[PDB]
Amino acid sequence: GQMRLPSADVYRFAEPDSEENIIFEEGIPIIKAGTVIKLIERLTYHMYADPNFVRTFLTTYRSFCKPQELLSLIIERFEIPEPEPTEADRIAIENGDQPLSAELKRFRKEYIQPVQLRVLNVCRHWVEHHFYDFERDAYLLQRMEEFIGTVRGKAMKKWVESITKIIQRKKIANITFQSSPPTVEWHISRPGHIETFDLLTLHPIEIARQLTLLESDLYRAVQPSELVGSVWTKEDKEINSPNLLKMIRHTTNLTLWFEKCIVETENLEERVAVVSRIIEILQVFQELNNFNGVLEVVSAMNSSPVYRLDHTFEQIPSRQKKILEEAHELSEDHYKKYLAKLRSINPPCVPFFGIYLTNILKTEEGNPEVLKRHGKELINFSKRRKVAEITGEIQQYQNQPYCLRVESDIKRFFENLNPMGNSMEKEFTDYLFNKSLEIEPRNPKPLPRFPKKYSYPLKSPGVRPSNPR
Amino acid sequence: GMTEYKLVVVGAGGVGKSALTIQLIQNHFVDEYDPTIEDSYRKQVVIDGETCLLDILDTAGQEEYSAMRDQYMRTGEGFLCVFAINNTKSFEDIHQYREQIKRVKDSDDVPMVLVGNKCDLAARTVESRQAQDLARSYGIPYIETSAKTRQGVEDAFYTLVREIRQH
Amino acid sequence: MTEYKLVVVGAGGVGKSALTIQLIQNHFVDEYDPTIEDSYRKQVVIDGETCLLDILDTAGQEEASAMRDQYMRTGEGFLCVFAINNTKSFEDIHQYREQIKRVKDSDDVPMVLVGNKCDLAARTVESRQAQDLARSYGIPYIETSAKTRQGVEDAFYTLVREIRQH
Ligand SMILES: Nc1nc2c(ncn2[C@@H]2O[C@H](COP(=O)(O)OP(=O)(O)NP(=O)(O)O)[C@@H](O)[C@H]2O)c(=O)[nH]1
Ligand SMILES: Cc1nc([N+](=O)[O-])cn1Cc1ccc(F)cc1
Ligand SMILES: [Mg+2]
Ligand code: NA
Repeated sequence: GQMRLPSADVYRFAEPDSEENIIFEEGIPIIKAGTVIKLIERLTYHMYADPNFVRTFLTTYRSFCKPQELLSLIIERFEIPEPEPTEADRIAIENGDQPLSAELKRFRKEYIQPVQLRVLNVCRHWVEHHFYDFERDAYLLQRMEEFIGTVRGKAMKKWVESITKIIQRKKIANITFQSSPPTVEWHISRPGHIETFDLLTLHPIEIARQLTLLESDLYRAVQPSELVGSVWTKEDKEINSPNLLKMIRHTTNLTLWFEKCIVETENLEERVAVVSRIIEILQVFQELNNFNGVLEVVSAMNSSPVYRLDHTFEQIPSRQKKILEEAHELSEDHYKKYLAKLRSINPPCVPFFGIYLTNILKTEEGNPEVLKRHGKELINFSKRRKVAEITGEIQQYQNQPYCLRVESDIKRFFENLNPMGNSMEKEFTDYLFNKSLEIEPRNPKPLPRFPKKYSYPLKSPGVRPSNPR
Repeated sequence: GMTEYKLVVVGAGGVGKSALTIQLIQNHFVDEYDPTIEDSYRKQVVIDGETCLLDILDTAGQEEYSAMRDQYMRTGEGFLCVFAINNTKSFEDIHQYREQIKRVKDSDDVPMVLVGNKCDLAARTVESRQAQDLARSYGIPYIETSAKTRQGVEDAFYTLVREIRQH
Repeated sequence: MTEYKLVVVGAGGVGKSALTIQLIQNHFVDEYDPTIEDSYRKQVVIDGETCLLDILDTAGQEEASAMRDQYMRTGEGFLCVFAINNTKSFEDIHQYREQIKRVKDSDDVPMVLVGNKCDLAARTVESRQAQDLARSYGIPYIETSAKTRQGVEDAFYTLVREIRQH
């Protein structure tokens, strides 16, 4: 038969499952809703491990339980009472013999040790992957150190000593490939001559590579703490979502730089060379699976200042028109083709983050925090699972590094790009649109001619890589 | 077959804008939502006896991607310009959203509606008369909606479709 | 995208976690932090087909030895890892093989035998002895180094191919 459990009066996690405290979805069960006590019981269940549940819970629990209260509850979970001797044990002891303690030994082996180990696994995952709770609350960290540091008994000893060391390392806190990265490519600008760096003087292959390294690093830096609770949309967004906002602001700045390069090139022939070069950069972004970069270019080409430049579009070579149109089609029909392409490529890649943000926000806004059942309020855990499915997808694409060499000067050039200067957004985007009207006036105004502005050759070196010995 | 209307929701972030489309598209009577499922933003409706399909673009959460606004807006035939009735800044933003729509669509007469959204019980700071006056100065309808009771939600979208039909 | 459930098993300290983290992050973990249970996901194209690997990294320490049935039920294929400088870990392989067969009630479970730490000169398990064992199981034998990446993709992606053909 099943093991007997402690009395629910001395140990709260032995209360029987009922529809008043846990609801399952329709081969381990999937929880739709439950009390916090039942969620923690299943987080640390004696019959099975649920590593996905541990990640989901630790990512999302702050919407229904404070960090200090979570720690209290898992310590309470850990402290399991042992059963009293059975009748057979009593009779053995009364005869001066050693009891078999069969039921006690089974309860230790099949209930206490698995539950206690799974509590420690929650602690380990909490410290390793969600350490911000402890960075923001020093007293929470003291309580965790004290709890782990006072666990006795040899069954847990290896993990207790390990978790103690992991905590200490996290308080004071390398990539291998088998292939070499390709050689850095140079065009008109030569190494070390940062003062000449520009859209047409750097090699378009190397522009796309260095922007991909930059955008990959920005993508990889975003933690779930910047996302759960929709905090990047709220008044404290600069405090709670700084890496996300840095990533978005880079994307916005690059798009505006592309627009500025285009509309400040008043000579039509030169402006065609500028647009063609940006489409070549887009082609390398596609080859690198840098979808953020792809959409940075597409957004610039569909901006109001650029979209209306019919005379420029007419002279773009047909093969480059097709590259741009295929990239644009990724976003059509609510990103249908983008989503399919992301799920088909071989990483590394740089996803477009905006879709994730909209889906997290709408999941949080469109589902209730609690479900009311039999007069009780149960935590709606299905809602939290949906959010954690999105953060898990984000994290899956954060693992794979690009096998590309950093060029520190080109990296710095793009880090310091500031197309808006000191201007405010409206002032700057009105400036870009007025430049568009200047260089290609609205019909029936005649098309003017403008002098050339570039003194170096406009011919592209192309986007096929070279390989000397 | 039936006409499809491509509608675009625009407005300040962080003040409950997404509740408008969620409440429309939702199973009205089950408070639940999965935005990831294909066609969680398409709804067949009957407006003035004529069946049509609404395709709604709501990029709520992407407000910081400001250089993508033009591309998103150009997909639309009609626009809901949404502010929160307890956030004066979101109301003051409306003028620039409307100007941007007109530029993107290259038209001085783009179908649009002004929507004042009640997203919580915090004190209202934009009175309905202020919003009615702004809407009249633009020549567009004004609809107020609740983010919690679904009041006004159908009216906002149906009024916009009527603006498209009567353009 | 087909999903594949891989499970990495073997004695404590043989490098199950280091192998998994090398595959997932291209990073070699120098620390020896004993695992309780960890899970990872990886999208990867194998033989032209995109799939999603769910990788369960399990506990090798003997104190966790009563908690294995639950993860063996869910796994579709198993990497059976020993370290080529630890004879005891090689002798432990047959216990994992027999438990997997019992739990899944099957003589035909996708598996790969992995001899890890092949960057180390001081080998105590000869390749021939491991290869003989693998042949008796009907499975391939792949020597790996989580430190250098030698053999790491080969081991995991060979297991995927065996699940695919199962
Ligand atoms: N030289 C070398 N050391 C390795 C290799 N793989 C793992 N190690 C080292 O061996 C130790 C144990 O590695 P680890 O991955 O934690 O082993 P494990 O099998 O996951 N242990 P457990 O079963 O307790 O979770 C670590 O110090 C790690 O750096 C390898 O291929 N080469
Ligand atoms: C016509 C067009 N198709 C797309 N598109 O995304 O497919 C964008 N554009 C606008 C445009 C692009 C380049 C240019 F030089 C002038 C205008
Ligand atoms: Mg391990
Ligand atoms: Na206000």
